[PDB]
Amino acid sequence: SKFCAMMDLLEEMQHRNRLKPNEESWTWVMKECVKSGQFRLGYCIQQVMETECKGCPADLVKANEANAQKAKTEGKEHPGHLSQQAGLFDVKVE
Amino acid sequence: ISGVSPLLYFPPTTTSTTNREDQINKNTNIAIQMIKRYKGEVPPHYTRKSSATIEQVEKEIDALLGGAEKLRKTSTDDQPMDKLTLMERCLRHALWSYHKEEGRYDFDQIGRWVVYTPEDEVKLAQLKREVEAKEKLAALRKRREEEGLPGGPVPRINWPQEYSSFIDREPVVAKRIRYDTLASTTLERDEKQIES
Amino acid sequence: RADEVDYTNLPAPKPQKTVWDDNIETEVLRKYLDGLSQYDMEEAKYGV
Amino acid sequence: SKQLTFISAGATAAVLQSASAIVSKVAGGRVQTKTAKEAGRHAVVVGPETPIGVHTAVTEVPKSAQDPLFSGVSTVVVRAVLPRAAPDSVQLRDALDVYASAGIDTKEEVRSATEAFKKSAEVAVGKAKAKGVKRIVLVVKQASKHNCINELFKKISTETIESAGLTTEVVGTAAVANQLIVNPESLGVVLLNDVAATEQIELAFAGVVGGVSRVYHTVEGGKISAGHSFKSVALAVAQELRELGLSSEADKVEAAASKNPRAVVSAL
Amino acid sequence: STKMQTLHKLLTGEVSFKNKAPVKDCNIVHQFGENWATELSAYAKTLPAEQQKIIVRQIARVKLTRYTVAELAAYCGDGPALLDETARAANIEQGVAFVKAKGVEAFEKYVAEESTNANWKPEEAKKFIEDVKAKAK
Repeated sequence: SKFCAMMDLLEEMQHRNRLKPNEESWTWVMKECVKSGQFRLGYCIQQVMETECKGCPADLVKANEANAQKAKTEGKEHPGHLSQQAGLFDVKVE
Repeated sequence: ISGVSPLLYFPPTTTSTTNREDQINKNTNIAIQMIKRYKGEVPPHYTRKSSATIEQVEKEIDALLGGAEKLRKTSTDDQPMDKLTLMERCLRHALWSYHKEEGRYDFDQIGRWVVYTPEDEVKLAQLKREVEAKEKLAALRKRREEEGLPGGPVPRINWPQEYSSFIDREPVVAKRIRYDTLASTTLERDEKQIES
Repeated sequence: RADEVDYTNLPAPKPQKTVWDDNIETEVLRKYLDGLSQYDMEEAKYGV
Repeated sequence: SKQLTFISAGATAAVLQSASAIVSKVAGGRVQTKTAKEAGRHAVVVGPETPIGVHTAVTEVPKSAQDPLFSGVSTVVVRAVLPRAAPDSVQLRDALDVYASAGIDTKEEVRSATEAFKKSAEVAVGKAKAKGVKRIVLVVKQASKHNCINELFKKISTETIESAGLTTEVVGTAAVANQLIVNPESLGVVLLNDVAATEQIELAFAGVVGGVSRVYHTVEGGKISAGHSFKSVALAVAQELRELGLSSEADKVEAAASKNPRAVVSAL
Repeated sequence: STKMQTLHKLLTGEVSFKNKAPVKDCNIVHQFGENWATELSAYAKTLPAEQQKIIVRQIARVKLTRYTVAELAAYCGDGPALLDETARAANIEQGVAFVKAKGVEAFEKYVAEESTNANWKPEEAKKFIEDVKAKAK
């Protein structure tokens, strides 16, 4: 996963090197989230840039929302097996 | 897949002329046959003791309950109920049960007036998911028709990997035959006849 | 000059359970699709 | 005057036309050739698909038409055929297994399947007794889907055979098919449960042996010939003419089939 | 010596595989080798006539086993000797239908992919594609 690698790299930079990520670093992360279609990570990064940095590139925020609404139309908002109704004795504990 | 196979796999399409209408017609006939066997013999015809429409009954109920609005009283769940409240509950329960059986599903009203027991609430939740799922499936099956993509489901498979994995060709070829046939067949029944 | 190989021995065909894409069409057909996968695995183990 | 009934079940028009030409040229017009969809006697069925009205699907290895590869082999493959309904309607072989899952009552269907299996079992044991074998081999597809039809098939076939005093050995579809194609001399009588895979196995055996004609025993009581290729159909017609009481014509057709399989009509 | 003895017993049916797997051409090729037929034939010459005949018959039957049951039923109806030509013609007809259905360039790519899947030599694949193209016109 590209997102995991970059986040770990940022963790190393801020914690084990004492360097504050700038706007450029977060923009790269947001671009990766948009490119990969992971629209839920984009929301979290969007708030991070709106909190630490000054806002988010509005181009990327709109792109993420478009991906999210595509999932709603296609129904891939959450993994389906989660939506399946279960019960006390209807759950398979591997 | 060790061993040079004698033939290259090709799609099993041999019934070139397969109209969607015929496939759905056959599905409808099979669906009707299974339904007839499952349900039972169609119940004996029963003559109504009176003639009246559902809309007329609902209007009469609304008129009856409208005149007592000023008299009608406010109560908690654990407090005892009044005559007006009891009449309203019974009438609305019957009305919305009839509507649910007929198919005019208003899940909010059904939830308020027909749902009194925990088990019944569970059943309502089961119904709510099914209707939404069917609506989504029909919409995408129609949009997939607009896309022109294979109506039937297609598994997420990489046959080049399967070819490598399997020692013998025969099971691999058979699997492709089934899925190719499945992806080429529409799994729909005419809902007009089903409702009828 | 010790044992070389058991020509009789054959590596069993490792079966992989078929995966279906997670759409609404799959949830409606979850039971039916699962049955197909079970049939596929049974065919692979036995051979046909 | 006499009539031969041609049934078509999944056969290409070329095979049917070839069969019609063969009978017309050989018979000479004495016996007419009418086409239909069901018959009990004096019937030839062309095509892999099983016709309507047949309960047993026996096939053997005729001595005359033995391929040099399979010279001397002697094994009888009998496929049990359940009653066939209309194409649109759900077939019994599938209804007997799906209705149970759906919870629908399956009493009448079980009774019909039981009757068909008993008749097929009686045919199989009669062939086994005639050949002198002591044990027969039951073939059941081991798929999880067919966990009910096969179970009834085993429960009834073994019951009838054991009542007759012979032994039964149950096996699957892949192992028996490989054995029948590679080492068929180790099997004397093999019964097959009613499944699509078994039908393909029966056709493969009938073809690999060199092309033969399958015998179908119907509900009305009798034997009807069945073919799927030019040679198999030609042999089926030859046997049918022999049944009508024509020996020289039957021999000529058999000789033509042996010499020129794909063009028997011109060969004779 | 042991390999030939094991192969002879295996074909004769005396010796079964570990899991009682069917004795098909594919499995034998996997274990004994691509050219098991040639070495077995040479070895059989050091055996009496009866064993030689059995080896030849078993080898021929195994070669017929190289096809699936469905293919044998569909194509082997008019004898085994004519099976290969009938199967080749049916495959060629499928190729023609594929070409007429979805062009040629896709057919070329599809044939290449299947040949890679089907363990086909480039020469055989090139011959097949040329034959089907010629048959088209």
